[PDB]
Amino acid sequence: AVPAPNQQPEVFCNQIFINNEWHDAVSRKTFPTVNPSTGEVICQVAEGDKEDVDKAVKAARAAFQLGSPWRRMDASHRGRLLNRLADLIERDRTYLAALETLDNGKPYVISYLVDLDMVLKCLRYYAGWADKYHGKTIPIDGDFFSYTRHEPVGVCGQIIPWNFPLLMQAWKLGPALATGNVVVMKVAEQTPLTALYVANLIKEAGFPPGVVNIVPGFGPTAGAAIASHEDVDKVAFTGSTEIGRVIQVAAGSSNLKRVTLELGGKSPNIIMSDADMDWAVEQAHFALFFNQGQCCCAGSRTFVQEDIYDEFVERSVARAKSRVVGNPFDSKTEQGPQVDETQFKKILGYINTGKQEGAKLLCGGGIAADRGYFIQPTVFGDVQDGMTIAKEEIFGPVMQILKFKTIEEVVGRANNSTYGLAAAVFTKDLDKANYLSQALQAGTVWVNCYDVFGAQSPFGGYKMSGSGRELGEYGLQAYTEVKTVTVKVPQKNS
Amino acid sequence: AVPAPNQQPEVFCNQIFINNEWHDAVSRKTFPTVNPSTGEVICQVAEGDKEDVDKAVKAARAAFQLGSPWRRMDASHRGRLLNRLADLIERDRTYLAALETLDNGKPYVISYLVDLDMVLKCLRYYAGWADKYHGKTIPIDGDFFSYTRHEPVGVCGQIIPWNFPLLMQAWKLGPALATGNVVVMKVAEQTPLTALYVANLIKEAGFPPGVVNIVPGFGPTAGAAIASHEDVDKVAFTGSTEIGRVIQVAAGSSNLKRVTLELGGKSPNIIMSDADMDWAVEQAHFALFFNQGQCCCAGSRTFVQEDIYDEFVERSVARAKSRVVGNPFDSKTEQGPQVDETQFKKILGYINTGKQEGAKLLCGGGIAADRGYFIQPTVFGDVQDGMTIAKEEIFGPVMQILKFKTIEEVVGRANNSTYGLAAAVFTKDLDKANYLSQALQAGTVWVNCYDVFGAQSPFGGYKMSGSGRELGEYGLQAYTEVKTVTVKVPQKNS
Amino acid sequence: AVPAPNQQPEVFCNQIFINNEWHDAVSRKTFPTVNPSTGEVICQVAEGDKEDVDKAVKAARAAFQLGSPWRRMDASHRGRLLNRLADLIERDRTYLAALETLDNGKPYVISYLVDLDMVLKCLRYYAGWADKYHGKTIPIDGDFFSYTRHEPVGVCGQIIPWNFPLLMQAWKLGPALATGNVVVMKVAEQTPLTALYVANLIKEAGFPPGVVNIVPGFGPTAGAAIASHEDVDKVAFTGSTEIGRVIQVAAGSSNLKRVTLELGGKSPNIIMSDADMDWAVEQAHFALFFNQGQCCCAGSRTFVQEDIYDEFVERSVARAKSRVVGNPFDSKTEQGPQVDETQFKKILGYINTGKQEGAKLLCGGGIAADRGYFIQPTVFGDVQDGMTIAKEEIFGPVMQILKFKTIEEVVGRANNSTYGLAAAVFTKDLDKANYLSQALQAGTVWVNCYDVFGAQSPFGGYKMSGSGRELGEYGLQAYTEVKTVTVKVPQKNS
Amino acid sequence: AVPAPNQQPEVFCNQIFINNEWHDAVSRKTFPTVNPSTGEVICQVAEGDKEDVDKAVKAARAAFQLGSPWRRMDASHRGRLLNRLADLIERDRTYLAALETLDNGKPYVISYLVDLDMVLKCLRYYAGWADKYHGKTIPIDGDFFSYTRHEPVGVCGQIIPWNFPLLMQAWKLGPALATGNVVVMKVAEQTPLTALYVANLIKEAGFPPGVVNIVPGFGPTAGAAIASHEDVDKVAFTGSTEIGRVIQVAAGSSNLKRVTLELGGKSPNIIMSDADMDWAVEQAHFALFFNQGQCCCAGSRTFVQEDIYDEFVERSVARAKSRVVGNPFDSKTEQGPQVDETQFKKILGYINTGKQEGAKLLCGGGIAADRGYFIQPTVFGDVQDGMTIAKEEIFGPVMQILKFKTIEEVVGRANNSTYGLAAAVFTKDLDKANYLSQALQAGTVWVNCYDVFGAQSPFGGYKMSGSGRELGEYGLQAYTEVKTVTVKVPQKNS
Ligand SMILES: NC(=O)C1=CN([C@@H]2O[C@H](COP(=O)(O)OP(=O)(O)OC[C@H]3O[C@@H](n4cnc5c(N)ncnc54)[C@H](O)[C@@H]3O)[C@@H](O)[C@H]2O)C=CC1
Ligand SMILES: [Mg+2]
Ligand SMILES: [Mg+2]
Ligand SMILES: [Mg+2]
Ligand SMILES: [Mg+2]
Ligand code: NA
Ligand code: NA
Ligand code: NA
Ligand code: NA
Repeated sequence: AVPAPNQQPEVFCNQIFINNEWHDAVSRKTFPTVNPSTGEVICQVAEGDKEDVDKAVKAARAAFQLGSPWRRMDASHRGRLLNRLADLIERDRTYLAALETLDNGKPYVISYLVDLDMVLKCLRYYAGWADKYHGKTIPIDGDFFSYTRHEPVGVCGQIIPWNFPLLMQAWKLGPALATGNVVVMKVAEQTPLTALYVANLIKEAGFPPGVVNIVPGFGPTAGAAIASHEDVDKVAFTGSTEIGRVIQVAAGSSNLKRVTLELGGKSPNIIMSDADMDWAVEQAHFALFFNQGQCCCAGSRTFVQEDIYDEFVERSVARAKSRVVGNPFDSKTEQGPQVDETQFKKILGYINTGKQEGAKLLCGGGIAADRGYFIQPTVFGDVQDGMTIAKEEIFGPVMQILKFKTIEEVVGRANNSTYGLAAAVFTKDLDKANYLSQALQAGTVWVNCYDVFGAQSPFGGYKMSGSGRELGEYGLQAYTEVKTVTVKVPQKNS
Repeated sequence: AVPAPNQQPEVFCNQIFINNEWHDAVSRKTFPTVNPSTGEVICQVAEGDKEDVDKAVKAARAAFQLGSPWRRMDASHRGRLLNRLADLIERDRTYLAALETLDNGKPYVISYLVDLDMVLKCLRYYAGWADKYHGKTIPIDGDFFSYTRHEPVGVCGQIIPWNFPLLMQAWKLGPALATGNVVVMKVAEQTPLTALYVANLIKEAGFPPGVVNIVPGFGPTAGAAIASHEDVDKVAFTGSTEIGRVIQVAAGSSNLKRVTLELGGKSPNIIMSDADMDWAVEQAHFALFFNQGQCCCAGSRTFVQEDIYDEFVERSVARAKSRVVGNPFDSKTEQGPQVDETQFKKILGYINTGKQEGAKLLCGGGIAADRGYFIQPTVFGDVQDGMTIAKEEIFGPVMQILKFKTIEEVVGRANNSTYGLAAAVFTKDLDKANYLSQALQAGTVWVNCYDVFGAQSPFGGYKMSGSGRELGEYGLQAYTEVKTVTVKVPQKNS
Repeated sequence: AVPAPNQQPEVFCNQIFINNEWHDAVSRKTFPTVNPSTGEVICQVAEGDKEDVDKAVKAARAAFQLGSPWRRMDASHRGRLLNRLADLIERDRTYLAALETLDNGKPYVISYLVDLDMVLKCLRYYAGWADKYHGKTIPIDGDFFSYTRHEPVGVCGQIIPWNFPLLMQAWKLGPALATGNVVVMKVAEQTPLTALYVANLIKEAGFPPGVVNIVPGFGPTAGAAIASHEDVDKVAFTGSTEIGRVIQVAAGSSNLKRVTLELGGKSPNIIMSDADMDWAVEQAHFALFFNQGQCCCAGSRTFVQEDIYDEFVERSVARAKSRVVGNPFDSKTEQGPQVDETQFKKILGYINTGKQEGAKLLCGGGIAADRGYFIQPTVFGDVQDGMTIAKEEIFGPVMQILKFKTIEEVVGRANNSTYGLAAAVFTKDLDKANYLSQALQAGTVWVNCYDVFGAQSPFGGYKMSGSGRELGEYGLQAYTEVKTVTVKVPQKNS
Repeated sequence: AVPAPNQQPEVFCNQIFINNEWHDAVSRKTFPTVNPSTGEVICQVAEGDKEDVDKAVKAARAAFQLGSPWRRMDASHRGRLLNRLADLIERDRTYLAALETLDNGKPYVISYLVDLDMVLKCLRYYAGWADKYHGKTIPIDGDFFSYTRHEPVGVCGQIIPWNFPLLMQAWKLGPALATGNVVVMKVAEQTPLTALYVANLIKEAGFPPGVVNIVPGFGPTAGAAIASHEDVDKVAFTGSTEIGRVIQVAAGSSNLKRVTLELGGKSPNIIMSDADMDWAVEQAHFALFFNQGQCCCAGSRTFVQEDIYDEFVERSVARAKSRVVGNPFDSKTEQGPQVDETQFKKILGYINTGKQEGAKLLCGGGIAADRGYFIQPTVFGDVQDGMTIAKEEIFGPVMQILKFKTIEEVVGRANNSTYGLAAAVFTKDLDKANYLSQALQAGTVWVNCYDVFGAQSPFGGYKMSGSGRELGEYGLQAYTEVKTVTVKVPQKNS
């Protein structure tokens, strides 16, 4: 029961947000944001650069000064504001979902029912954390009273991707604001619209000036300025593994700012012989094709047991063929276009590489429409570990199906990767599910399900998939600076 | 690697332990402790009563006074002391195990490899908690600094049973001492020897006088004196449901002392049709016959699915018949005698009741030896829920086997009880295990195993099986008195 | 900033609330609720009894059944509902404040600014806890996977007093609902109106029927029925020490339900010679006279160091004489009438007692008005520890000022009591504050302030002032039933 | 009481420790370790390089493989091993202390009473944590069972300094092993002896081969090899800010391994006018001169209020002049030599800079002996914020005394630094203590004391003094990898 969308929502925000005010780039330059479904320019957006980031960092630092409104505000009140923001986002839920679909390309139905719902749930979850992340009173040796204060890390720089514009912003702002930090956010050049509007709601909610500053623009410019800035205390990044390296190096070369990364992946989805066929097939399909295949934890390595391989592949091909591709604003559309031309060509390149390396193309493999960046749901069979499409993150509607024999075998092959963001296991057997979930080297292991996110459960990667965790209580750790206070007392007693 | 047992160890301790000194009862009266395997008197033991308890409490209260050695002692040092106690208990391991078997009746091998090992692991586990149960610093509203202090509850009265003399003593002392409390322990009249010897080790370990006081005696006298004492801050009890009511009533009638109970049970052991036959049989046998069936969490209700009922019963009867009953000091003995004549007659009474109520006697059902309190491994088939032997805790080697058809059926029948201490589920199916583990109303739900205790995991019951939890981190809660300190500050900041 | 009150608010709810519906007592009996300011009957209210309690318990038990809307509901949604209730209460804030003052007698300004504000903050705080009270995954020994489930305790019976009707209801519902429990609340016969209206808001908020049931009536009847009920899993009570004993005894004599108590006190307020005089005097006054002296943690023992005694007393007498007593609906009124005739007589009795035992009457000591139950702000000087007015809780506007010399002395005198709910220390010295905060045996120790309650900070008493803690994270413990699930795994690995 | 030391202890270990075996450098090269008291070479030590590091990493990785003795070992047993290692270090306490003094230069009395005691306390503290760092069971939305596994981060590369050879090793091993990780440690070229002997004790303790690997050698070679290694999962470093940057960049350039740093500092020690003169002076002296001034948290900026400045300086000078310098093995020696020639010259250079920039030399300022690296206790008065000695970490016996007027002023001046390791406040006033401890931007704030370390309390720096925290429960975070397991269930219930 989704409300009828406005297939052409008006844009009210397209500038740089600093101190609750809208500013044009110091250079007065602007960059175009394109609708991936048409290829046409939606509107111009202020191209923030280093000079702009410097204005944002100063605003943030000022808002973080001891004695300031944001610093003196009750922890509970910080929770009140987060809930207020969530309320305002829900009020403009219909509009934001449409604007999200317009700039990202994802189906409006999914934007409304999934993205916006998770955004609301994330902000409201962390709202409750605002006055509960307690410090500790420590029974240290000697005549002393020792305790820890959980203080805000400070000026936090947050660089987010384009796959989940609104959700990524919520995942970042939620924990940062709940812990009393200030933010300088750098949204993706491909999807800056929705984030900018939320900035308007952040002001409306009552958040003090400088607490949240958003600087739209390119990565090598605005993004790098934040990562290398001398007054940024912490940086959180979500994107490619390549840029993650640049971020951590920039942090080490600058002021040694704290860093947390959420990189890509090549998550394995293991389907045992005793799995519920119909369920496993549908979930495997969702596991990879969700959000145009543009998901960090996408099940891009579908391992299927030999005895059920053939039937599984058959059912998967059928499901992939019936997957409706088209205008994201039409309720029947299951898959919209890719985010941009760059990703569009990169995905086609991977498909071409899959053909060249001996992967058996089962369906799709080409452009789905003349206008826009639409790609057909592609499925590759008989994929081998050594193949490129089996190692590199495609980030598109390209499924890889591999065959295995033993449970010991699949573990080693699944773990044979530089990534380790997520993993899945489909089976009815207790011991098998427990053996695999423990053995698999991944941040999140789903059993008989996939892409099950909850603001209560932490999400992060192993190995080169990133470091640190987001969501849940763990999501507060990276946004907290621990201070130990040890006081001399006349005589310590238990 | 079980050392040769001294089949008649020397008794060095048989008096009341107060202020690290041995005292006779104020009345000079004594009571005999009997060897269950022979029925002969081992030795006399001081019969502590109210006046003796009053002395112990005063000693405890004094050792708990602010500024005393026990109160000023560093938390970490409290851990060192618990570790020292452990080492001393291990030094005299062989002796303790033998003395345990002599007074209790349980097999020497079991006392050594099971009971004493667990005792060591319990004290060592809690030793590590001594300086880790932190308080909190709370981000309260307004210009204040609020924090909590986790202080000792105070004088702790601990009344334990006879089924696991040494282990029950450790389960109580470990958390109590780790949190800096003082103890006035009332051991079972049937098995006071081993506990009294440990008191010697406690003194040798370096623990300040008054910190741990042991008063051997009867329940209506010494036990009630503790539960009704006006200066006892908290009381922990383990035994029958009947006395548990008396304890709670006494606490409410006296000074409203904090209370935690670990009562009996009629724990169900559910064997699904897809379970590992051999494993389930051996575990179900162990689940009920362990420690002469004198276990609080004994699986006295063995639910078996109809499709595998016949075979399971057959195998169970065979195992029950092969269970070696005899002298506990003999390496071949698997089942020793019952703790005493009262229990001996009570068990036989239940067996006679099982026969009169229509339960099918498959094997055993009578006295296993002329001398001592030995009973044959009895197994009843086609047991119905309404049967006495299916509702009341027998606490003996009397197995009950019930048949069921559906999973929804077994859950309802398993939960239909005033008890809820523990339960078990044997199956290879993931969903079945998860369904039953969540639906069963019990403190502990074992999956494909039984009687799996770990100092790391909490143990306690639902409904009338008790309140509160022992073992694990949870075991510290009842021994902690929380104090909030809210201080006015010049200006509160995050 | 306080909206003009409706001095004669309309009563819309006066029956028994069960399954989201209003019912008359099965006996059809009703009892009058009196306005303490005029002594006139406000209206009649359904007199609930045992049969009515049975109906409520059955409704709550049904709503708690596995698979019910309340049990299946997402933890996050539980928080959503609590947040909704809070919003509804704030909407009807002006109304509830007036109704609270009408039935209780406390100043309308206080009802609006303090009571209702604290109610909103309590419900909102606990709303955030709904999906954050995590269980644990334990690294148990052997090849096992052990974890704990934090399940609801079940059918919770809550008996609240009359000194803070709305607030006491929130302190009870907040933690109970946040943890998924069901409630059968028995409000005070003197102040049932506000709680009943809130029940209307509970239904409006969307809470499933049976989740919260309110039964207005007397103690020996309705209250006892809850405490003795065989199907009530836990009971929380707040009131007199005498009734607290009856409650714990009833629990032990019935089904061994879990019990937490919040009783009275004789809280000591220590004023050191180096304290801020003007601040200590005003705070010492507030500490005692707040809410007509009807506060559990009222500073009924004001200890003042000799060197500043005379000046402190002189200023305290002046402040007490300037305390405006009168119509609680008038903005100038500081002190309204006592809750009822019974309390009125009880306080007058204590005042006479103080005069008879040698306490020096410095001001007041008699009836403040002809109509209603108004008593003059009374101050006793040169009070000694042995005097009855120094040991027993008066619960009225009667201040006791005692003199002391050293800090070691005052600690001993302040701790020499069967009560230990709260205490305070007024001093500028760091060491003195830490020495006293540690030494005082009280649940809450305020430093340079008093009556500072925060939903984030736990509240409860030591000794006979109660057991267990309310508010903060600790407030969730008593409403949680811990379940351990130990699963056998193929091979356990770190 | 201190046992008579062997001024010339025998060296038993001087090679590379891998797989519990001693290996020579692959290149067969060795480096000399010098006795700072005489300048003479103690012995040659295997100069480990990249090739030796690779051998170590592979050994650790192998020992970390699923199903290995280290991975399958019960968490409780891991604590048993740490406790055992601690018992062995205590047995060889006298020897270790002597060898520590011989290689480092610190007084034997200090090494025995301070360093070794803290080492024993650190390892025993973490020993208790081994089986207590629980994961969580999360009440996520929908029909799912979500929980987190707290697994070991993996192969941990640890690089430690020379100021506290044994203690630094303990601070690293304790948390790493308690959580089940494997270590590749690179000790300081200046102090490799004691660490290597401990490795021998690690083997004797029963630790599996490959669990702990120690590779002695230089920084740019062995240290850089660990930081840039492709198979090292996490790196912990303690040393200069300069190398900290190198380590962070090396980690980002390689496999994006998790990084935590503990760098230098310019810790401010604020003495208010109301402080206890005698105590403040003695503590300020200790704050800076401890361990030859070679302490990361050394109070290198002594802020003293003008009203007491003159008297404070006078007393400090007298104390510095009386500080006995000489043979570290002599019981009367308070200050030994500096670690090496490099530091010796560096400190002498800073002293020269202090004179050049206008700082008032009050005492010392030159070489204290003809043989060895001894420096006279130097004190500079009237130091200004802009002076080099007031900004850069000297790491020697050079004290800086600065004068201030107001508390607001000292807060700003104290926080005006790129460092933020620790700070201290000396005052008798409660408000000032709380105001400053909250305002000071430092990882550890001491009140009326200094250098109070406790294994229970976290230690780490703000800003450029490092990231993350060591000691206490927080010290376990960096050595844990969080995995979320979300299982689909039939029907979720609270
Ligand atoms: N983990 C994830 O969910 C995401 C993964 N990716 C992966 O990365 C591939 C390429 O897509 P991109 O848009 O280029 O991802 P990216 O990691 O390069 O860019 C993402 C964010 O980082 C910013 N950025 C770019 N260069 C930067 C720099 N030098 N310093 C600081 N920030 C910088 C971008 O402007 C955007 O805000 C995708 O095909 C997919 O494989 C992309 C987005 C998200
Ligand atoms: Mg890029
Ligand atoms: Mg009995
Ligand atoms: Mg009454
Ligand atoms: Mg260097
Ligand atoms: Na776009
Ligand atoms: Na006996
Ligand atoms: Na009334
Ligand atoms: Na050296």
